[PDB]
Amino acid sequence: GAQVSSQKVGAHINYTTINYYRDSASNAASKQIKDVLIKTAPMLNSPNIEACGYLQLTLGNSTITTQEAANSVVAYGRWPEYLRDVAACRFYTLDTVSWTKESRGWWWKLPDALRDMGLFGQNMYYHYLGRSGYTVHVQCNASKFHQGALGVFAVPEMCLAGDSNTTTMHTSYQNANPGEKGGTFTGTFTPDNNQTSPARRFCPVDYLLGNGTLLGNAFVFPHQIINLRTNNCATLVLPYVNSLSIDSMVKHNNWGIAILPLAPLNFASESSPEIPITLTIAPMCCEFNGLRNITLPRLQ
Amino acid sequence: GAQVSSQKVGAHINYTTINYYRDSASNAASKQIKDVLIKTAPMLNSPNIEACGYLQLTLGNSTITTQEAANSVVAYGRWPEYLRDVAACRFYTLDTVSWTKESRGWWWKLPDALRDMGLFGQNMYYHYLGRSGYTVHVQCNASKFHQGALGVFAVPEMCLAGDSNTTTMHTSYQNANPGEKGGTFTGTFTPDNNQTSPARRFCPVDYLLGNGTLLGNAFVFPHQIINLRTNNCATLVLPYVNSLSIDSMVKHNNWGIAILPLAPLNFASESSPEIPITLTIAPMCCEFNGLRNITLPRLQ
Amino acid sequence: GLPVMNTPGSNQYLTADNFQSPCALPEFDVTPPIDIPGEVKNMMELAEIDTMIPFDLSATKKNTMEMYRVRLSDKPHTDDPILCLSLSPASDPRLSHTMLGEILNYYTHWAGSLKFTFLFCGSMMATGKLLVSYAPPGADPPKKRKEAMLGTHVIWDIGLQSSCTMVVPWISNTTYRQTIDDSFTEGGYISVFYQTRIVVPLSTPREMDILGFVSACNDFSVRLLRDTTHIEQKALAQ
Amino acid sequence: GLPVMNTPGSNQYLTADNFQSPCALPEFDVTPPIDIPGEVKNMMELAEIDTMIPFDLSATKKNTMEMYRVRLSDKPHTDDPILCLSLSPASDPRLSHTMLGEILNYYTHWAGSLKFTFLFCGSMMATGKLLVSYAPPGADPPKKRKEAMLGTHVIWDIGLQSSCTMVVPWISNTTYRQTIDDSFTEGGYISVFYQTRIVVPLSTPREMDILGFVSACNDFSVRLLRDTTHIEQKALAQ
Amino acid sequence: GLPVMNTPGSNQYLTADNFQSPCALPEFDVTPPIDIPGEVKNMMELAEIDTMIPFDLSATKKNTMEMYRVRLSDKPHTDDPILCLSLSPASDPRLSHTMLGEILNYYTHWAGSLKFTFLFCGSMMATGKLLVSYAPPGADPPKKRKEAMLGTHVIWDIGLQSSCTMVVPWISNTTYRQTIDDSFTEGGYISVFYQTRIVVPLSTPREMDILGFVSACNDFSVRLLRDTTHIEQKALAQ
Amino acid sequence: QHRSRSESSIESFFARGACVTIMTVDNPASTTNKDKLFAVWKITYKDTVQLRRKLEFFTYSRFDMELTFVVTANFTETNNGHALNQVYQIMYVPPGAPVPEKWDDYTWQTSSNPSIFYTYGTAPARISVPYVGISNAYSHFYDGFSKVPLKDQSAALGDSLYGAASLNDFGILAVRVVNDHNPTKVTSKIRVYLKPKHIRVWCPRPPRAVAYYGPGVDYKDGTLTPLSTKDLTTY
Amino acid sequence: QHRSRSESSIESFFARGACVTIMTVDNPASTTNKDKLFAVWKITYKDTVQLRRKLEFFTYSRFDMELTFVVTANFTETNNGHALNQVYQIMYVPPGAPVPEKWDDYTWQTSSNPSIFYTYGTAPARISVPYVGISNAYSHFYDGFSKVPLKDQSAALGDSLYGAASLNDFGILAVRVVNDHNPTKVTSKIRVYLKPKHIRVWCPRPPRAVAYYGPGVDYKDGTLTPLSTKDLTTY
Ligand SMILES: CCCCCCCCCCCCC/C=C/[C@@H](O)[C@H](N)CO
Ligand SMILES: CCCCCCCCCCCCC/C=C/[C@@H](O)[C@H](N)CO
Ligand SMILES: *C(=O)CCCCCCCCCCCCC
Ligand SMILES: *C(=O)CCCCCCCCCCCCC
Repeated sequence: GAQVSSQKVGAHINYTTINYYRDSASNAASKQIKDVLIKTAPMLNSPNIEACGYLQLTLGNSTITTQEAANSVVAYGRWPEYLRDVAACRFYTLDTVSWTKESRGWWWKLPDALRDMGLFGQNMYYHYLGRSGYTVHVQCNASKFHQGALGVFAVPEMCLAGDSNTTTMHTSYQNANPGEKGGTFTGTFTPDNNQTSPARRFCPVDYLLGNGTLLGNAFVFPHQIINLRTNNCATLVLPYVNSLSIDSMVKHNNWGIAILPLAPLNFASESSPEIPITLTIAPMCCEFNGLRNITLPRLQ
Repeated sequence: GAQVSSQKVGAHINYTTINYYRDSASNAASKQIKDVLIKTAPMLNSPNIEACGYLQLTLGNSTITTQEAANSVVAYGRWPEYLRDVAACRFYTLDTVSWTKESRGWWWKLPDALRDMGLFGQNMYYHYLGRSGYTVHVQCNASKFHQGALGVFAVPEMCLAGDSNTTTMHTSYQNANPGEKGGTFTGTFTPDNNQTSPARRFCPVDYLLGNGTLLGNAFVFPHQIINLRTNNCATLVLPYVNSLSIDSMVKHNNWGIAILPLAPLNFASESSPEIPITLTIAPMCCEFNGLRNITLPRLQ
Repeated sequence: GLPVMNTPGSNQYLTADNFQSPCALPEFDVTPPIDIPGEVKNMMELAEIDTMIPFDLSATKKNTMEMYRVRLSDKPHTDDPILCLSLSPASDPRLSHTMLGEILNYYTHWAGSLKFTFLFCGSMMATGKLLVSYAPPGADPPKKRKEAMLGTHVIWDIGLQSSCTMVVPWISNTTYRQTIDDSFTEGGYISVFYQTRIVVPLSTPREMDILGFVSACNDFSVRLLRDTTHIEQKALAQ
Repeated sequence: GLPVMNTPGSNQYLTADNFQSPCALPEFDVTPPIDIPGEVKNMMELAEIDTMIPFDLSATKKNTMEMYRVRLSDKPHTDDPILCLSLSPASDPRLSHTMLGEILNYYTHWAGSLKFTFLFCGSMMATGKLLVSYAPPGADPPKKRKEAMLGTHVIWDIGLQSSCTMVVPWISNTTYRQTIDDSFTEGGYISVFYQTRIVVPLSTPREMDILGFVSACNDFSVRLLRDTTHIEQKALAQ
Repeated sequence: GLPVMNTPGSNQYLTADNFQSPCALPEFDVTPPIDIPGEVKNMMELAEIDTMIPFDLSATKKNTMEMYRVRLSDKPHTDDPILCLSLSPASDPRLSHTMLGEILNYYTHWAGSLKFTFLFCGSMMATGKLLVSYAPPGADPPKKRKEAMLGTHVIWDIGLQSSCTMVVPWISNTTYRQTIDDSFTEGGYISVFYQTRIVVPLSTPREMDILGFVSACNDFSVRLLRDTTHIEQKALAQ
Repeated sequence: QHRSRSESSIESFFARGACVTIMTVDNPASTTNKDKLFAVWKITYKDTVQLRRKLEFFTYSRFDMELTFVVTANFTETNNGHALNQVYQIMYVPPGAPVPEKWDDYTWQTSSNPSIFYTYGTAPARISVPYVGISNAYSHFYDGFSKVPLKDQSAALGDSLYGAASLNDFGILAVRVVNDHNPTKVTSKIRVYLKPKHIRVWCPRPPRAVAYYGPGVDYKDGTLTPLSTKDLTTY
Repeated sequence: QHRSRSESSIESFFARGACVTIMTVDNPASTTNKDKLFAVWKITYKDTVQLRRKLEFFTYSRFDMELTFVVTANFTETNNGHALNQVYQIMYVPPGAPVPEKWDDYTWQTSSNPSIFYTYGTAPARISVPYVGISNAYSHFYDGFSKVPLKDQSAALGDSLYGAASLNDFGILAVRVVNDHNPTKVTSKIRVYLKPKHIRVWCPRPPRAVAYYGPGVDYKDGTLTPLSTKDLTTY
């Protein structure tokens, strides 16, 4: 059973191997042009609804009307799919937010943001387990005389940093889960000094993506940019991502949506402009499991 | 002589072995749907006279008349057989006992319980060696207005705990072997404190199967239940079980019969009811060996 | 002398190793095996044997033959629980010391479908309907028939048949669950109820007992062998 | 006893070794893999992802969301630099903390073509032409369009398209360059200029921002794995 | 555990050993070779290159560019030696520091034919005949042409050709000679003489220089690698 | 000719043993009023920073693991007395099993738990562990909770730590000097080096830019300004 | 895909070395009024509890056996003096053979008995033993007696212990320090680890629920209430 193979050589002969043990774990580590501009691993680079082979975007009775599409991205090059081997899952439009010359950014979590959306939300709380992918459609228009740029980031397991410097990992379930409402980024860290009666919530610094890493590198995550000059909307198609095939939607949030001003909003000459950002999100290829009496969370 | 074989792998390659020594003992350890309700190893689960392919139950001149049979069990899925490569062995009915609202349980040992039964007993004491299997038929009827449940357990090597806390393994041969008479279980441990002149006998606590293990688990042993509601009798077919092909019937008891009230006897409304339990036992496929003068035990 | 080089691990003694070693009793002629009835090949075989549940571990009746008996009566209908139990096969007091529970404690991880069986030990003249329920985790544990009803359930007719089996199918987020109480790998709730009520005629007992049993289904398995807490030598010194 | 002879190296522990060792958890049945989206096979795959450059590491705006914005204006034409940067992917303050730069710091040697991309985040009514330049090492670093013009360059028309990519082709004397500032393996100069000027109409913003990005091309590789300075435990004690 | 038995030599470190050892930089992608001119494959290749002899190691002219020049003149005929030298390639002061001699000192044993070449650097109008001689060991070293004449010799005509080569053929009792002065392995005597005399016309230089060179022939080889005395660290401490 | 990307493959990148922890044990004079010291470490990659930062380039990982143990010892007091060679016992206590309370106790019988008996002065000890996760992959980040707060039940019961799954993921390493109390005292240290073998990684992330502050993603005031000053138009 | 039951196979279940005993020996100063200490242990799986409880899941068993020996030593007195490396002799004395009465005596010649000469500081000693039973299987439980009381003969002669077969099943391990008395005293300990290989088991039993109390099934007053309080209608 001796295994002979080519040695790791320079560029101007081989070695032999025998496995002594029954468990593979015991085994030694087995070590494995024209156009430079081309990506080695495209999918890791944020492809388009176009770029993997896949306008009126429609789910159930809900439907987006979109010319914008080169502005879309399929996370990790992977399209949503059923746990293999429903019109509760449709497009829900969340409460519109306002972008101003001084906004630092906004965040949301999935499924959390959708927890009260019609039959979807119901299905979520009546079952132990649930899984779902998403289509995130960020809407934000302005004039040809306005300027600015939004960075729309979809982060897997988006754990955010807390307000305390005396204790760690202590943000309350209530605070961690804002629902549709949102949750927002800040320009500076402000430690919750109230010892006795703790705020127990996140303190997300913008240039650190609220998680201890530099915002400039947030682009290694599935993302899209809204440049007011060229486009008014972004569409992110998100797959179910997890260390499990299915999980508790109530205990665990799979994806995080982060929206930050890469370039600040500016208009004509007004000292203080504003424009709306509307998020319409739809759950995809979704399925639930382990039906029983309804979960009634202490959200407060 | 190198031996090549498949490695113990996950589920997304092998190893080599050579024996260096002449004795197998020196060798390393060699490591080896549709319906869930089905048993992996049935025989370990107490099968029926029916369930392995095998009413008037008759041995020699002795004969049981039984409709009850789904109520039978063949221990370890194994039917009695001759030591391979007689009408002394027939049905003997032992002294009837009485089940009351306060009985804690009863025990017997084989061959011991049969030591005085006609030619069987004789054969046992005239020979050095003897082996036998058994058919144990527990009889216990009541009315449709009575209630209760008997757990009938057949235990291999049923070593029972003693009355002493100052010394161990000290129960006398006489006390360990009650004969037909029986032997009984208790609800509480009462240490024989008489130092100087020791009782030298067992103290079998019911919930501990008289042996330090929990009664609730006694079902891993060949057994049967008499539920007064559904059936009035139980039949256990016991194979010869031992670390030897044949042994001394006088020195060693192979099987233990334990009968315990899983659910207490109750009737209509009488504060204190009673009903009889009769045991009829027959030795099976039995054979003796090493004839000589008769063994006259000091049973007292 | 064949040129060799010693690697890390050399001269160590790993108690879980699997190597050859010299025989102290060379040429020893072993006593042959005989066909002893009742051979076991896998601990899981044992876990699949139904053993009896100590349901009533109440102060006064625990550690007695009573802990095994769940008492019922001809009392008027109610939507309140006959018994409430958590699906923590290795860690729940009531399940932990059963044959299944005991084997589970020599291991760290479990997975598979469990099988519950209830035996009605009351009289033949007694009749009734009970509701057996299983609720997957994540919500308030059922305190009322009305909510138990909503999960996986079976309706048992006492009068028609004396015993009743319910399979609690493997449903978990994680591939395996831990053999310890832990929220992250919780299994949910088993509970029993009166569907109608126990009904008896005159001249017959108004109270009776049910016995209950648990075992593993054949889809069941365990991993990561470990020492148990269910026994000890505190007095030992190793 | 097969006759053996121990060689130098025996009993040592080299942290970079690759040998077999006994398993502590024998026969353990592993949880199967699932097809998780987003698998990475090589750190270089990551280095090829465009991340945003902290260009303005000025005293007051470093370590803030501003360091990322290069400001431009409708001001009159000038031959002075919009931004000057050195091709030291791992050691230059502006490049070093980008995803490319970070990976480069776990290694000692780099080689390959880099790819710079600029994004114009001003308004639609804004127009202009910029000149992006790369100068291979060995001369005075370009301070004026006139000299930048002389090296590898691209002319970007803002009005026509919002973004612009320039590839800095691998040109080096040595086979590989070091991941530290060192004259011997210097890489040259990237600089940006106004070709014409930014022009806007009335009622529109006269100042705007450009964002810039860097990543590795597919001809790129690194060698000699090493520990980074970009993190530490000073308080540690090993 | 495969039964083994350690032999003498175990755990030792022989500096001349040749064994495998683990790589500290696994999977390292080496920089490819290029075809650099001037590759050497054997130290003997170097020993075969003619280098210039320091003949006149006289007190006042040693360690100066003069030690290399053997001076001749138009003087009257004489049978006395122009230069006397011993065939001790590694140990004779004059030969020892030549490229051949230097390589010879990293070794203990030599064998083969040596090749001496003389270059006449006087003027074109100069004429003359010289006698070059080699005398195998065992007799009085030649002090006069008359006796040099008797051994292996060549007659060089300066006027006709400017340079002259003489091969000293391998002739030894022992298979190999030692790279140290030792009577037992002595090699004999090289000496040069005036056959006729150097003759020049008027208006021309009466004295001139000859340069001399040595190298190994292709039949040459050396053995038993060793450290040299031709360099040191006295101040070192090892 | 042609450059290879081999040394930057995910295996090559992690193909090194890294110090994940230092355990301290001892063996004191029997007389002593204070207890014999045995070590109990909770297995994790987060006590040190370097392997952690490298793993955190990724969200999810899957790998067989190799642990190597470097043991060193020394004398505590001036004493001048000595000690015979020490043997160490490295026991793995999986979540559920009895944790040792004394250098002495029954838990060290180790009938079902894996133990390593190491002899001082010999080649560093080493074992391999399979991928032991209860999920399909090890999760480097969990944006969620162990348990959900139910309106009904009380506030305290429903509570749990952010980002944490099981109170006990991988159990613990218990270490002791098997030798009996010695007149003159010796203190020892066990260094645990971890190397991931046969590794796979998913969902990439940006490297940690600011000092770690506990097991989570949290950061500390005053550590938030990593970047250096450098002017825009300056090479 | 598909879960394997391999780690719960009877071999995998017992595929571990378990401490079955700790033997104590020593090597004193020749002067000493007290005798040099050598160990005599009667082979059994019942002196410790863990391997015992596991084996007792079954009535009868059959297996080749592997014994591994961990030896540790230490200094007894303040002394400050020293001792050269110790060599231990582990002799197996089978039922019938002369049992040693002195560290010194002729029995240690070991001409026919198996002995292990162990050198201190070296890899723990190890040997394999075949299935040595005189019956077709090892019996974990014997509901019977060694001998039957005959009416005729006297009461005392006919007597024997319940549940016990031979006064001497497997003989004994005798251990000594081969080295001669040393000025400064050293005490050593031998830990015997047992692992059953090539194993088969028959007739299953419920696990021991209450504390063991000797070699038999006996239980002690005050240890009989294992189970915990937990109310019927409480999750
Ligand atoms: C005799 C020594 C045996 C040592 C056995 C060690 C077994 C435990 C291994 C756990 C490996 C953990 C690696 C990191 C896991 C974590 O990523 C996470 N928090 C993932 O869910
Ligand atoms: C140099 C060392 C040699 C050691 C030789 C040891 C031989 C004796 C082995 C006996 C193994 C006993 C295992 C348990 C046996 C018992 O189950 C019973 N009481 C069964 O009848
Ligand atoms: C395939 O492996 C057959 C050829 C094997 C060569 C034999 C020598 C190998 C020695 C090690 C085997 C024992 C290790 C468990
Ligand atoms: C079958 O075994 C023939 C091939 C054997 C490979 C030869 C190398 C094995 C070396 C160990 C043999 C000596 C051990 C007693």
